[PDB]
Amino acid sequence: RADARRNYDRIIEAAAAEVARHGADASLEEIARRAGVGSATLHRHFPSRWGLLQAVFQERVAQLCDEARSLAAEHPPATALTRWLTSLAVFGAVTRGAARSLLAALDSRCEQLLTEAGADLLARAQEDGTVRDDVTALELLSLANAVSLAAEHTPDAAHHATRLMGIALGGLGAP
Amino acid sequence: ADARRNYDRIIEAAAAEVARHGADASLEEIARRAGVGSATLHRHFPSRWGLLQAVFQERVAQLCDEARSLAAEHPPATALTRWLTSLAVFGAVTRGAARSLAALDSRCEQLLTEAGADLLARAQEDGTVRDDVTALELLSLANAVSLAAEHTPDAAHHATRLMGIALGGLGA
Repeated sequence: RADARRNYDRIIEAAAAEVARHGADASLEEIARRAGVGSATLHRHFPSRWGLLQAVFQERVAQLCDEARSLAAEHPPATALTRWLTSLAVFGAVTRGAARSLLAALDSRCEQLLTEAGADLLARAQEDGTVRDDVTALELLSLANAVSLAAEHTPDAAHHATRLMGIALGGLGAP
Repeated sequence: ADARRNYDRIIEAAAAEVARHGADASLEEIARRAGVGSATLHRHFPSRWGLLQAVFQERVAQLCDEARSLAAEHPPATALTRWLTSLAVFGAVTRGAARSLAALDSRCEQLLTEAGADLLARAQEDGTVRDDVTALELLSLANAVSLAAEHTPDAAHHATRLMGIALGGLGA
């Protein structure tokens, strides 16, 4: 039971890092190699590619929600919000490419958790008057999601999403 | 050629209909507005898919023309934002309708890029828009908004609103 779970966690950790770092070019051989498991041990914990990607999604969403709390503790509210929304767009951009090559969408609990995290960050930044009070959490989440969709088929998906979020969140106005 | 006039009238009518109705666009309304019969329309355009592609061409031409009228009628930053809003709406409604029956061709994508680059360069030159952004980035941002708004009710409104937020940014 210890060896099994130690192996579960190592696989999910390796899978999430591989997706994050390689996107559409994510490699299952590399995941198995980096977790130090064999094909049969991998297939035992995750009989389907669906199952493994869903578990990667759940793990990354848990991390993103933790990241929102870390960012809020460590940076002014507007900075926490922009950094977090940028992370979210990058996650969507590289994770879609991975999901497309390896097979794809977030489940309802994951969308709910991200929505809560984003709403909490936006509210804190609007409350201290550093972020415009006329936008909604749904709107900003839709923008991050849309940027993910726009970036996922690009050769440099993480950089592309970063670029677009830089514009969407900073605006066009000359500094 | 009288037939070429008909072709032109069909395409202009088809473009306007999809723009206002997307997936619910009416062939009968297109033919009527074009002043041609059901059979004529069908002869020029065998498939709905083939008509949609010609619609994309026509709207791209119109968008390039729009870049000029905007630049003449509004300060460079305003011309840029309005044009990018138009592009987002086009993607949300018209390109989005292609799902009911896909994407712009490469020549058309490049034409839009060139028109965007021109508006961007003028707004950078007059110091009202940040010097570090590119036409590719802004067209990609328009694409993102189009993906966010397509297949939703009130798509044109939602595209307009999201593009507006994105170009304004979070500040103040």
